[PDB]
Amino acid sequence: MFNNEPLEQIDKELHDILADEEKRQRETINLIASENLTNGAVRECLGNRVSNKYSEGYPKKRYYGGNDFIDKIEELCQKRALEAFNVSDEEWGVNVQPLSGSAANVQALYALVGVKGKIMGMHLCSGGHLTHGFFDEKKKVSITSDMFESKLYKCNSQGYVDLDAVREMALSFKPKVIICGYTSYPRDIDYQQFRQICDEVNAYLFADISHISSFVACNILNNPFLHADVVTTTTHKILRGPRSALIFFNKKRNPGIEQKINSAVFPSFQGGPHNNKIAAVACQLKEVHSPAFKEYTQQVLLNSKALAKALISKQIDLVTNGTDNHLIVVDLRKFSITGSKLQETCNAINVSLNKNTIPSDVDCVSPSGVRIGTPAMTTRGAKEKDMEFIADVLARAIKITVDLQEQYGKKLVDFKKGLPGNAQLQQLKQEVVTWAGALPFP
Amino acid sequence: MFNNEPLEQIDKELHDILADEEKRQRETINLIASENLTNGAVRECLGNRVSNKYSEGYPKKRYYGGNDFIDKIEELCQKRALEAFNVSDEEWGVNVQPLSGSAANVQALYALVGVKGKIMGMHLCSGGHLTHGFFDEKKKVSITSDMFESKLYKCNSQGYVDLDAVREMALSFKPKVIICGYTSYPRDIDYQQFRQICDEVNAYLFADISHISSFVACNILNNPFLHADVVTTTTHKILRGPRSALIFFNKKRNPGIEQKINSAVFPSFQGGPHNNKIAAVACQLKEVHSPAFKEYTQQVLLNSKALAKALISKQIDLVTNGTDNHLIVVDLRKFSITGSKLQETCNAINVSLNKNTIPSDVDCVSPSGVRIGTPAMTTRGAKEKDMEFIADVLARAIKITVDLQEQYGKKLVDFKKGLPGNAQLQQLKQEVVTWAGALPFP
Ligand SMILES: Cc1[nH]nc2c1[C@](c1cc(F)cc(-c3cccc(CCC(=O)O)c3)c1)(C(C)C)C(C#N)=C(N)O2
Ligand SMILES: Cc1[nH]nc2c1[C@](c1cc(F)cc(-c3cccc(CCC(=O)O)c3)c1)(C(C)C)C(C#N)=C(N)O2
Ligand SMILES: Cc1ncc(COP(=O)(O)O)c(CNCC(=O)O)c1O
Ligand SMILES: Cc1ncc(COP(=O)(O)O)c(CNCC(=O)O)c1O
Ligand SMILES: [Cl-]
Repeated sequence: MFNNEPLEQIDKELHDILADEEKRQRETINLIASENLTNGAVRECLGNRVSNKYSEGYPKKRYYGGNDFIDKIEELCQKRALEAFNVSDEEWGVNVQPLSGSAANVQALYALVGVKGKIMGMHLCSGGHLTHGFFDEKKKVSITSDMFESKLYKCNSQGYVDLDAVREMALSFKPKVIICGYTSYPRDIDYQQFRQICDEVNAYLFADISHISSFVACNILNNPFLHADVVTTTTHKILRGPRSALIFFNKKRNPGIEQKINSAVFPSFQGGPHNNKIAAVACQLKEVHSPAFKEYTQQVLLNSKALAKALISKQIDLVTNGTDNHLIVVDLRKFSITGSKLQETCNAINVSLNKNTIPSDVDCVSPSGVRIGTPAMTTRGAKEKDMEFIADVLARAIKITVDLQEQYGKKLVDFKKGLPGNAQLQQLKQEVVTWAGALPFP
Repeated sequence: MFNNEPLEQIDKELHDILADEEKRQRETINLIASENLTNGAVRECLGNRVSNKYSEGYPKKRYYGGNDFIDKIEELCQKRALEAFNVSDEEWGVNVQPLSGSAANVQALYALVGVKGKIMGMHLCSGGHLTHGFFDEKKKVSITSDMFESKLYKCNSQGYVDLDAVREMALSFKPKVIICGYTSYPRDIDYQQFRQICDEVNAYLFADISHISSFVACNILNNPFLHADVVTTTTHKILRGPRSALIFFNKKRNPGIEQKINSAVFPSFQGGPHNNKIAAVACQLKEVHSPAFKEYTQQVLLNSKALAKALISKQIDLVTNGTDNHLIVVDLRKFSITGSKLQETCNAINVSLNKNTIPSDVDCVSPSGVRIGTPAMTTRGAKEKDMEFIADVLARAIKITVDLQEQYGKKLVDFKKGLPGNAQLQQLKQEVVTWAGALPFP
């Protein structure tokens, strides 16, 4: 007693928007630093009937039965995770149930410190995440500033983590956790000096590596597993998995952390796991290990360096004047345009990027930069030589944005009136569409 | 720069476990009251490239551009949800972003009462959910007993909600929220008398309808939307959608509830929405509104009554001596077997059901019942006449469980040594596999 007609027949309305979404993805220069494109195999997992199964609890300790095959999938995913991130199943554990990155962070944080717990993380404006304790004078914007007592450290005027300030703050505040690992941070992290500061005040070291996961796994960047008590990561950004998260915990340094973290995920926060996610994650974690994927990850970095260099060659300023990873933040102050204006201009030419604060911004109200990254376009087959074109297109967008602001004014509502029908944008869009449309697409 | 080999080629190890899982689902009498089988259209959505898109925020107030198509899908989902549950978009709003039922409840609760907030819900042992404030002497098991202050009300000795005790507790405790709607409650709910008690103490009325959503939608059971401030529901149980949740809020009764609920979901708790889920939810909500799906839902209740009646005809006791909905709780005390023992016996014959507390159970440690329900089997085409066979199989399983317990003892470790190789269980398993394997399977 069910309708088994395919999606096109059963729901034509939805199926056209979805076909449109796909065409837009295929015809866009996607520079969102947090985005990627999943292969067909990962997407076969996500639509697999294994999502029909309720399996509350952990493998070999389920509430229900009929979880024999589900248990093999969850155990295969955990094994593959610890293998991908070069850790021994004796010293490190992993939970594979968190539904997304923000959930994983709130759960892991709760496990370590509990309600009223004291935490330290990077401010949102300086490249921190929302789940690192973000609040505002007006509101406790994240639950992590409300269910916990959070304090927020900043980057210096040049965009680097200011470790002297982390330490001065830690010694007066005395937190149980210090969060490092970030959302829009263009450089590698000194986990060792974080591990030193945490020892000095007796705090846990929490590394959110969601944006740089692949670099950590492939030994291209610093390894927080040498120093961290907890490592969290999403599986959907540079790692190229589905939308999910992973919480790692150091058993050796903290006996009794395994149960704390596991019980935080369930039953403290979640109910039934989504087994299609876990399947999809298992599938991707196999790829992550392969030497082919290390090639991909290296290519992401090569592309990012080349893109930084090309933008500098066109007299565009970058926060920290470069990058150690997949991401760049462009400082837009010398052109007198906001990030939101350039995001609008770039949307009109099928260039996906986001507005992003820079060190000089006191507030998140008017961000004076944009963030770009190479993982999506590296996935689609772009090499170092193609980064000049991307740098060319972004430079042209900045100029057009300056022209449009000149003609229609600095108010955003007034600015956007210039965008529709602009001859140069239609021209620039067409150049983007022709180049992006052709590229390999999973 | 990606591998596009199909799942079987790229990952043969995983594809075997998955095909095995599928075979077990196909060959099983699934009586888990919270499970169902999604159609092909819903699974096409879950595996759609729309999950590639980062779209933090809400439609027309996104952080990023490139979200024109995502905004249509999210707007279509909300529209179809208000329509499906017969509510006016003028009077009622809906958030479609929560990743799952437990998340939806923690988020909606936070929105209403904040940290340290006072909440009342049904005890887990009486049929409440974990996210309704469940704690123990030993631990605050759910976050909803820790980030909130919770008190728990019980059902009476006959298994019904005891309203006199709910008022008794509410007047002295004075919570800001009272939760009703349950995980293993076999009867309809008197939302009107909940509304009357909430008004008396100035508390919000929270209705979690995840198990009975379809009945509410199709006007077969009482309508909590006439009385409640907030209604939450999962989309994966009787509703037959993907794994996701919906939070409904009553604007008319509570102006400014829209923002608190929306801000609670993002950015307080979650980050990026899972657009594949939202697509999948849209797809199912269209089916939910059809007359064909009301026919399905009616069939679920017919099957449940017929199953209750056949179990009573075989001298098996049911909590409340019947059901108004899709679910039955069997009281096993007269056979002197635990729920876990019959759960094990039923797994051995490919019968999926769960152990479940009954009113006489003081603890959740040794539950004296099992819970069954008809949605899954009703989806697979089973009619009223087929319920006699299911009651026949369960009666035989109870007898074998009594036999095995006699032979091997009442310790669970000992009992299970009896299960493998049992001639009657192999015989009963084979009968289950022959009938279940034949039934329609989406
Ligand atoms: C959308 C989002 N999620 N997590 C982020 C962001 C970023 C962001 C950028 C931005 F311009 C604004 C925000 C933001 C998101 C939610 C709430 C707020 C508070 C400010 C307000 O309510 O106006 C700001 C957040 C970007 C990656 C998009 C961000 C920055 N800069 C950082 N560090 O992390
Ligand atoms: C697994 C689960 N999730 N939500 C539920 C359950 C149910 C359940 C049954 C059961 F036998 C035990 C539990 C349970 C789950 C988590 C923690 C606890 C505390 C007991 C302990 O730590 O041993 C009990 C929960 C069942 C629907 C499966 C339940 C009951 N009875 C109720 N009311 O709701
Ligand atoms: C450090 C960090 N942690 C967690 C998350 C996100 O978890 P969700 O799966 O809940 O979105 C992000 C992505 N932040 C958005 C971006 O970089 O574009 C992140 O940058
Ligand atoms: C009232 C209620 N609320 C929420 C949930 C579940 O939300 P998740 O999507 O987080 O599992 C359940 C399912 N409880 C398990 C069962 O009935 O089998 C439930 O019964
Ligand atoms: Cl999913």
